[PDB]
Amino acid sequence: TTSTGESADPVTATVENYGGETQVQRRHHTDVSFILDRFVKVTPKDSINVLDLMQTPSHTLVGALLRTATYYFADLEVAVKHKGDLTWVPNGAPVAALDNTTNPTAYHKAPLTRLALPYTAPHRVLATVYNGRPLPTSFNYGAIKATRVTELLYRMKRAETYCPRPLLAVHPSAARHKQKIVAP
Amino acid sequence: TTSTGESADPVTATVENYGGETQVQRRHHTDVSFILDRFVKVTPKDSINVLDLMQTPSHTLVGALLRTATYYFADLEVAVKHKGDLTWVPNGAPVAALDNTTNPTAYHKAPLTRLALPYTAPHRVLATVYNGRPLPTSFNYGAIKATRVTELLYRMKRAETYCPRPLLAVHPSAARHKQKIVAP
Amino acid sequence: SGNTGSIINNYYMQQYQNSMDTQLGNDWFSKLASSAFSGLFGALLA
Amino acid sequence: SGNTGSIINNYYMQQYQNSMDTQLGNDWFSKLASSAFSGLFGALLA
Amino acid sequence: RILTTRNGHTTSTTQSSVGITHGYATAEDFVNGPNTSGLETRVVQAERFFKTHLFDWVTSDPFGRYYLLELPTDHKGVYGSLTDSYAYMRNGWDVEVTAVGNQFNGGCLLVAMVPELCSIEQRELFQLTLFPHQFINPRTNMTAHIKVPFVGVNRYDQYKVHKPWTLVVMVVAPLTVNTEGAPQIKVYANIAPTNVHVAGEFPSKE
Amino acid sequence: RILTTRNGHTTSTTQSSVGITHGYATAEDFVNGPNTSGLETRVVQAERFFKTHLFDWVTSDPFGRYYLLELPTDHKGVYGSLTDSYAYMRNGWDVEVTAVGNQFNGGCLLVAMVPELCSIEQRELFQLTLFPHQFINPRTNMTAHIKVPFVGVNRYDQYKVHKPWTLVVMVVAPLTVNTEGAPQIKVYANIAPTNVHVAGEFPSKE
Amino acid sequence: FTGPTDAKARYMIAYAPPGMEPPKTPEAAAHCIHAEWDTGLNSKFTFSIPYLSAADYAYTASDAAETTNVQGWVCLFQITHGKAEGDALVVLASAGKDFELRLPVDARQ
Repeated sequence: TTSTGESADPVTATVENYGGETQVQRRHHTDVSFILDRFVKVTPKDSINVLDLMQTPSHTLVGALLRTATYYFADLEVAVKHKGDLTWVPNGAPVAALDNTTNPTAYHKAPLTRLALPYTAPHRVLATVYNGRPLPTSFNYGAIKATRVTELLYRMKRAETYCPRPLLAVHPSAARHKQKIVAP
Repeated sequence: TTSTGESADPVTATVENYGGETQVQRRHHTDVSFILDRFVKVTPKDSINVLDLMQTPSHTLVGALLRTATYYFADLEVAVKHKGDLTWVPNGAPVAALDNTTNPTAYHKAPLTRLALPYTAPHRVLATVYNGRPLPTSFNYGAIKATRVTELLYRMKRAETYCPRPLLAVHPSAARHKQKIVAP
Repeated sequence: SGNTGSIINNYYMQQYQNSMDTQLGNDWFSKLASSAFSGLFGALLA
Repeated sequence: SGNTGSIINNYYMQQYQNSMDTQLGNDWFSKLASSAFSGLFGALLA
Repeated sequence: RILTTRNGHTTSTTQSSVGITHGYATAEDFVNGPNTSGLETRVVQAERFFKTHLFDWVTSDPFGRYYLLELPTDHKGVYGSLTDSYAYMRNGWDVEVTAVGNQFNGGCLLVAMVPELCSIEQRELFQLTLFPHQFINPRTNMTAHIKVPFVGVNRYDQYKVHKPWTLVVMVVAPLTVNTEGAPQIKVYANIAPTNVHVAGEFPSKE
Repeated sequence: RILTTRNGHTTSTTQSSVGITHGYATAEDFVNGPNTSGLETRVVQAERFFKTHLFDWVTSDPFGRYYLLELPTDHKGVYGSLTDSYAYMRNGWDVEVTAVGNQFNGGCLLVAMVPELCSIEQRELFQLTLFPHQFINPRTNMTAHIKVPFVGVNRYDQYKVHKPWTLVVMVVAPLTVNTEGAPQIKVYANIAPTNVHVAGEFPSKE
Repeated sequence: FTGPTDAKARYMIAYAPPGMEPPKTPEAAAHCIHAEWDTGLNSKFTFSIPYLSAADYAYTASDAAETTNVQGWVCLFQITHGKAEGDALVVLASAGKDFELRLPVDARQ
């Protein structure tokens, strides 16, 4: 199958050329909303933690797949293990607000506490990369405060991605990347 | 009832020959899916435990009845008693993955933790005996890790078996095998 | 099919609780055992 | 749409569990990948 | 009881025969899978008999004497070359075993096609009838004949690292000549592949 | 002028092409004859290209430089093995020859499929156009393509003692670089059998 | 193919399935599954590498105990070139129609 490469129009040749037969595909596991819905760990800070999806490590499955889209939208679910009373604050609210029990506050109930949070940012859709290294302060879901927070998790809901970006793998030194695979 | 034994065709004579009458049978308790659905104990390892059905002892009811089929399929339910956070990983994923909370992780909730796991192997159906003593690394449901795991259980769901194999009983020294039976 | 005692519908979708089967394109042994020959091979007397 | 296993209706109104979308006035890439040219550009022989 | 078996251009004829035993299924499962992208092909010329020696069955052999034969084996015909020209294959086996004494010999043999045979225990032989089989009883038949499909955890298998089937022949009763029988009986096998399919041509050696 | 030729799973593509030349007939004659008793069979997997070098065409070559290539030749693929496994064969040839300079080279070549070629006389080359042919003129085409059926005094031939076809490539005009062309041009061939049929299996070496 | 309009080349891509060493010469590879194309008006060629394996799925990662690749090799050859010395061929890769990917996992990386 020959064509003009400079066209950039996608050209997918198939096995039927030399006499194969194309099989059936089931792509559920690569679906954006499916693959990004799960918890990923973020190293917390003792008291105040601004909820931000860019704090996830870049090499994690949720971190990497997030960063491959310039423009992303989703709700948020958090799972927190903390002491005291976990207080949440909406986007753009003053830091002095986190001390008010009137704001949403989850009294400590062991082992941990799970919340579901709406998309609170003013911008129609958020961004992983911004041209203006820093990202604007308006990108965040708000912050949470507690006497101390031991663990923090993010789970995206209804994820939507736009304008894909490079996704890199580990570069082997030898001809292949050889890892020890689970075996009995 | 005489026939040619060399035929290997099944021949079942009945009591009506000498004048009996065949009775009614209810076989529910020997049904494959029914008999194999229950928990069986497996001696764990302190931290990483690869989920494998061949780790069950061969003399246990679930272990023995499993090993009588060359080719078996089923889902899996696990019941684990552990310290810390139990982290599960799908088949064929690197061992370095078990340290990520993004992967399914069950926070410690006493007394124990029960999960339901899908059949994750690439092969259409797994095998109890493989011709190639070792069994290929691709036979497993994945692994689980925790700070320490005290107990581990396997429960098969939707079990399906193929190509039966020998099932052996205990060989008595005397004319019978005499055990002490529960009595008041 | 297996050992299950719930007379009410499972709370989670069939797609989650279990792995979804696919198709392509006691089966053998019961069809084998049902063909067993119960008869007498020779003539009957009395 | 995402990973959800409940075969029963969510206990909380759709208005709470999620943020409500609004309107104004795989979309692009699937419509792009569906236009891929699978053919042969030149004449076929045998 | 005359039976004529034709595979390809080759045949076999047996005047004393108990019939055929179809293992595990009457006909092959789906050949064309999602894993080969439809690049598989059927090789017609590969289906035909080939003969091999098993052992010599003598009075000294007690109960439990067994002979493993793993399939496929070293094959110098067309079927052998395929294994070197294609990285993925599948096929069913049509197996026939022949032990000829005269009708005055005694003892019996049990032949079976055992999938995934690794180190079967001595006691496990008493249950060996679970697999497809036929008895060779010199009182009656000189021939055992078995047909079995392709089994495995994969739809196509690589016969270099995996042998799915193992032909096993066990002595259930020891031989007895009784002065009118053959002093010993030699056991041969006549085997043909069935429903061979291949994929994935290798390069050559040059 | 784009042309794509597919034989088996192999293909070839040429952006500068003058088309195909069908020698002596458009399609094969009767395959099934009285002489084989209907035991002939068609081999599908044998039909596909194979590549070979011819020579290097340089300015020093005068008119009359010719290169014989007899068909079939030594073949290490499936088509080669057939010749050793079957005592009678037939097939047609689909021949393609490729000489790539740039369009600033000059001179011309004449490729032809000559049946029964034995010691053609020097003067006889002026009439060589009688056989199927195409000119390779670097001014225009880099490729010559010819299709010819099976010819012979027998309906099946034994390729050990007889080679029916001979590919011949002759220089009608000598090469000229003119400083903008390739200094020399290498000539390759891409050839596939067609309509192969075989009969009469040999025994093996074992 | 990036080269100038006066340079012409002809290439071969081929798929070497696992179980045997991959081919070191185009004549050796010609027995595999392969395609062949040359330069011209169209500058771009697209070749689909089949999914061919025993098991219906294949691991993405490469296990450390795997000495030789399980999925085999692909080989790219240069049949010949007119005046093409020092001319570049850029290559690209993208999913096919039937490409399917499943079982998410966080491997670090």
